[PDB]
Amino acid sequence: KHVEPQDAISPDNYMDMLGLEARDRTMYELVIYRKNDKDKGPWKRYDLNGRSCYLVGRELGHTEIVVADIGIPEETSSKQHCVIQFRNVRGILKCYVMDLDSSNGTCLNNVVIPGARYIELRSGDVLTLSEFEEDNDYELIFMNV
Ligand SMILES: [Cl-]
Ligand SMILES: [Mg+2]
Repeated sequence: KHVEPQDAISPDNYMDMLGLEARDRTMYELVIYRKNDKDKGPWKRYDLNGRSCYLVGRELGHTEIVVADIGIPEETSSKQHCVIQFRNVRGILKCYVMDLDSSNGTCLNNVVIPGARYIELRSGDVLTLSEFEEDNDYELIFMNV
């Protein structure tokens, strides 16, 4: 199971220490598009401000055991697929993705990332939960706002 770094911090706690009103702080979201009807707009938005880490993985609703905090209906995604991890990096809040040695891989902006390695996320970045785009019905967009 995933063990958080010593400098893990939630965006809420970080931004609160800095004494920031809504308009003066950065907030974080995972925007989920269901590809087949993305013209209708985002299917869901997951708030990423309250925890220092979020486990992404399979949750179909098709009995199913769910471990992930962010459950995506991807048939070929793993139950524990990847983690979104916030870190207070020498005083600067940064966010990383790490693939948890998933079966099919995690793609960041169409690049399969190396397994078990934090890779920095930037606003607008697109995650998909397989190295095979053909198999992905969803795309997950990391947003800073
Ligand atoms: Cl590599
Ligand atoms: Mg959930």
